Amino acid sequence: QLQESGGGLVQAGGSLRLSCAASFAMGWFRQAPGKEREFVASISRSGTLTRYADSAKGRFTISVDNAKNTVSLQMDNLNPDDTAVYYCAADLHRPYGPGTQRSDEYDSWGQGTQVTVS
Repeated sequence: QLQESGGGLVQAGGSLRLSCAASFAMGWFRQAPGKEREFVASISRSGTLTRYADSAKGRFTISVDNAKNTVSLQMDNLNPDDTAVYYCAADLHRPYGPGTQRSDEYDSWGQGTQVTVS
């Protein structure tokens, strides 16, 4: 069970932070109206291996708090194209490696949170 939090409304150029708490790789996906759901970022159990979608590279940071069993996605330098519902997801098939970019690999999902960049 994934308990997601964060998101909200922010002005372009700004930042927002998402979090998710439940051995698995954790991923983040987003879906904007009328668009296919998109990979954003993933992190391995240890936190040592991360992966970023092309649009996320250089402005988002995924992290794990190994003491609190949480994962966070910090999003900087946001723009209106980033508006979407963002979901955390868990891949129990990967107890060691980072999460893949494929939604079909993740069997557990957070409820989603709206992110809107004005």
